[PDB]
Amino acid sequence: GYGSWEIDPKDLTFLKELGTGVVKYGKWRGQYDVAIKMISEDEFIEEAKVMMNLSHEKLVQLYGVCTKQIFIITEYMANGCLLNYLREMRFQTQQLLEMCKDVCEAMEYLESKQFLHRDLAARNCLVNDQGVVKVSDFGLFPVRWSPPEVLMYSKFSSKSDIWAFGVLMWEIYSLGKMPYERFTNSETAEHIAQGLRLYRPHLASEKVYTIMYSCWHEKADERPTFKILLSNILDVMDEES
Ligand SMILES: CCN(CC)CCOc1ccc(Nc2ncc3c(n2)N(C)C(=O)N(c2c(Cl)cccc2Cl)C3)cc1
Repeated sequence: GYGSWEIDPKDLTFLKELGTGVVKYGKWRGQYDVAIKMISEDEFIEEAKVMMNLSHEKLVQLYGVCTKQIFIITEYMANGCLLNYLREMRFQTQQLLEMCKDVCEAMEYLESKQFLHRDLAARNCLVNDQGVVKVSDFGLFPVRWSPPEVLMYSKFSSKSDIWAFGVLMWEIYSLGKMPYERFTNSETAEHIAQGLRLYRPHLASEKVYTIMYSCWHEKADERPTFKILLSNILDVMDEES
């Protein structure tokens, strides 16, 4: 059994579909808003197993599982996917830096647990009713979010998550543009190897750009940690607001 994590499926209500395994918005005993994912069987629940051990205010929180019946239940993020939010909802630049901080806090927590996300991007973040951004899909090819050492020989590390985070900052400040918008994946990989980097979005100040750009150092060892990035973001937040 999963102890405290076991949820009686009969306490759930189903209110609307969020996506299609299949994900629905609902309630638990009419008390909590929840998101409910429905479904191989064994690898489906591995997501929840990962989430049982990770808990943070800026990380999508597991609420429980239904395995005797198969459901995964989490907190509900009313404003949906961050990528859609950036393209569809409406920002002053200080709200954008806040979104970056939200994600940075989640990633600093993951870093402190020596856990690698491997697919950090705006598509894999969610937004709650208050506009708080949380990292999602962490319990589960993203060429445009990958450093040269990943593209060339699958060298995954804390520093490949750092690279992806810089690209996510770029997504936020560009209001959800696809990175390297005029290139294919193949061309992007080629250009990354040649030292090409994403341009500074108009909404990003030079200080903000320095932060995202620091994530893209050719040498992995020369990229900052999430702890350093968090300190940089806070400093800029204090200086610009
Ligand atoms: C075009 C889309 N359209 C819908 C008609 C607009 C609205 O779309 C929305 C609206 C609200 C949400 N909110 C939302 N909250 C929590 C989770 C979640 N979505 N998804 C998709 C999961 O897989 N979760 C999750 C995870 Cl990450 C792991 C394990 C279990 C779950 Cl439920 C948790 C997401 C999308």
